[PDB]
Amino acid sequence: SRVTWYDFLMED
Amino acid sequence: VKLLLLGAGESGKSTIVKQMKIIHEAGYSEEECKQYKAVVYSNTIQSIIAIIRAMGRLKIDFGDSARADDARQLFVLAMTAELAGVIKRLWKDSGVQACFNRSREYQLNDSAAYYLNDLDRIAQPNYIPTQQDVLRTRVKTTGIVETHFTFKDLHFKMFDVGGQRSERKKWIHCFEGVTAIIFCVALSDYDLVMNRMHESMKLFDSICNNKWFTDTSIILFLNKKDLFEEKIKKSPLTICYPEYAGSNTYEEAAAYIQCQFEDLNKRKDTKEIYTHFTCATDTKNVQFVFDAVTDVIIK
Ligand SMILES: Nc1nc2c(ncn2[C@@H]2O[C@H](COP(=O)(O)OP(=O)(O)O)[C@@H](O)[C@H]2O)c(=O)[nH]1
Repeated sequence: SRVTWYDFLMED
Repeated sequence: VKLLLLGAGESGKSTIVKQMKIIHEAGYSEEECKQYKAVVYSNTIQSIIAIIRAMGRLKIDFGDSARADDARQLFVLAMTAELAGVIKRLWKDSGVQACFNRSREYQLNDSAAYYLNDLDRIAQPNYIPTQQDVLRTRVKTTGIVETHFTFKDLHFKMFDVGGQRSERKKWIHCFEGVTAIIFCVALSDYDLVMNRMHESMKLFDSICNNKWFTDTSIILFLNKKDLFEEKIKKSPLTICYPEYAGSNTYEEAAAYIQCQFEDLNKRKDTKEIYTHFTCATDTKNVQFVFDAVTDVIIK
């Protein structure tokens, strides 16, 4: 349920 | 002004924050610097240790067999005169220097040489860390860091974001109302044994092309230009970009790297990238560049 900011933006 | 500071670990984020404190907040008093003495010693110690351990793996001999005993004593002893003596002699050895010159093959603090070459000053019983010493220190920043300051009638809220994981909710409050984003890149990472420079490009890519930053100023800080200029003299850019056909001058190589990052922008006609070449530890350079960044925010 926690993620880096990169994967957060890379979300579709 | 809500400012976001992003970039891979060790690209220079916390150092810039320190510069903001120095330039717009009253700087580092002599007593504040005294608090960094332990970190300076710790950084110095781990640096020389990293170089010696590398000598073993890379199979590099000392220039003088006598150093073998100093190396042994180093590990046992870890700032006493005793330890300083062991470090000065090891740092001076040609074999150790041989390994140091091959740092691109293992993990070594950027400031390694800075401290080791200044050991005499650092080792003194009444040593007091200078601002440059503090700026040079390496301490991993875990968790978001914030700093406030007023400049040209603007109240800045600067957030230094590392690489920790978090709930989507916290990221939302983090990335909202962002006036500008400064992405830091460690130019000197180009030849480090995917490519560290390419990891960085991947990061920048997601920032630059994200729809929700369409009205956010994207600023690119091509940092560590000073370390880069020194490395480019002996380590070719091809190690990082194998297709590169230019010369190995600081100027061409730097322009190329800049071009590689700016090319990632899929809306060149709509979105502009504000690129700067920086030396995060050089407060005079960070001041000049930040002044320029502030003007672009005013405009
Ligand atoms: N020579 C040099 N060292 C730098 C520069 N920018 C940062 N550093 C050093 O490299 C490391 C990056 O650290 P900091 O800024 O601590 O961490 P970051 O926020 O994770 O990237 C620190 O040891 C800094 O003192 C630069 O432009 N030149």
